[PDB]
Parts: sequence; C-alpha cells; structure tokens
Amino acid sequence: IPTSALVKETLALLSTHRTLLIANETLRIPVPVHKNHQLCTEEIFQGIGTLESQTVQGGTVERLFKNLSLIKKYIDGQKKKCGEERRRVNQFLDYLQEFLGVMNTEWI
Amino acid sequence: IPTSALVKETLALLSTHRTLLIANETLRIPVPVHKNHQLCTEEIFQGIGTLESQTVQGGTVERLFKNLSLIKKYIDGQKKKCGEERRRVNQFLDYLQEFLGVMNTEWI
Repeated sequence: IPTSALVKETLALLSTHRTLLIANETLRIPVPVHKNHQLCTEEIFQGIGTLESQTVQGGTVERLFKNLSLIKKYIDGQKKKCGEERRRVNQFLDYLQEFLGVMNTEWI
Repeated sequence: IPTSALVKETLALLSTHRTLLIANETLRIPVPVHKNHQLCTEEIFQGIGTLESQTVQGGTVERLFKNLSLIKKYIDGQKKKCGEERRRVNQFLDYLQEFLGVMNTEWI
C-alpha cells in the first residue's frame, strides 16, 4: 500500500511491542547525539539489526521488523538514485543551492 | 567566522559565480533524481571537487571552494556524532519514533 500509510502504521507497532523490546537491559545500541536524522540512516539500520538478532522472533513482532525492512530497502533505493543521472553544471548548481538553502532554513 | 554565517556566504558566492562555473559546458556531474538532499551528501561533495579541478583558481571563486571545504568538514563531524554514544534500548527506540515521525510528518 502507500509507504506513507505504512509509516503511520509502523509507528503504532513500535508502540505495542516496547516491553518485549526493552526487556533486554544489557544491549547498548548506537544513538545519534543530533537531530539531522537523514545523515544517520545506517547507524540507525544496524541498530534495528542488533535488536532483531537479540529479540524472540515472536510472530507479531515480525510484522514490525518486516515493515522496517520495507522502509530500509526504499532508503537504499534512494541512495542509489543519488549518483544516477549525470547532468550539466547549471543543473548541478541549482541542486547544490537547494542543498545549502535547506541547511540554512531547516538545520540545527 | 561561524558555520551558519559561512552557509549564508557560500550561497551569495555561488550566485555571484554562476557564469564562471557553467563555462565548463562539457562537464557532466551526477545529480540526484529526488529531493531527499541529505542522503546524497557525499555524492554532492564528489561533484564539488570535480568542479574544483575544472575551474581557474587564484581569484574570487577560491572563497567558494574553501568555504565548501569547511562545510564538508562540518558534515563529517555531524556524521561521526551518529554513533559515539552507545546507550540503552528504550533510548535507542525514542530516536526511532522521531525518525519515523520526521519521515511521515516532516520529510525533506
């Protein structure tokens, strides 16, 4: 369905399985000191991995881990679409402007 | 002077210098086909060093390239800040609901 809809759902599932997930008091997982989230997508996804390995594979927990794999592959698909069209320097420059605009408008 | 001031400078600078940089009419740089700008930061920094080696140095365009080197050392700082604190599982989960929140309710 809409990945859009699936985020909204994956949020609900995280929520109904926290006791199970938090029960492991020894795991120490990688958490980012900052809020520019899109730069840490893959210390985030090796974190869902160490979770997943230490977790009892209990039937409904799996549609949580299943939804997080369908969001992984899509980020990975977009990281791929990063270096794929080769365009002229004015198109690269408008894009780079647009990236600096975001740093100045959105970050920190 | 500070990283946020530098981001304001570099944008002024890129707009000043467009004509010098599009004079490379033959150069073809990889441009992302989507707007999730921050997944592609290191394909963007590869695009700038190519442009850096196709342009006359020594004039006013060297502030743009020296700035852009600084902004990249800033992002490389934020990035190793993504995995230097190892902390407990419920704290890892709190970063994950924000991450999924941003994806739906605030995505760039």
